[PDB]
Amino acid sequence: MGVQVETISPGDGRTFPKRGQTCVVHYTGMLEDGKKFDSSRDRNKPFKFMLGKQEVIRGWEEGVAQMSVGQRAKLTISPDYAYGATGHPGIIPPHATLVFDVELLKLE
Repeated sequence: MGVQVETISPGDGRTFPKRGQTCVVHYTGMLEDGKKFDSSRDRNKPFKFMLGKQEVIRGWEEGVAQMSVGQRAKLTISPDYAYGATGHPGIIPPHATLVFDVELLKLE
């Protein structure tokens, strides 16, 4: 599968990220069992990336683009849209489905 987007709290419902814009997010990343492996919130610094530059996993590129500014949403991302068969040594196991809690704070 690809990425599933499930709403947590609504955004403005009008402003969606376009290619080339910088997305400013807080996020928490968990394995399928629920284990947290990464979180911008624990660092108390929002994470920024530019849509369309493949700075993030494909599930983020296609999933965050479906969110409106101010929305919090749950992205469930299959391995093909994530770290794949390889995963990430000691962080993300092979063939892992990941769950991201993502809040799109603003676009720059």
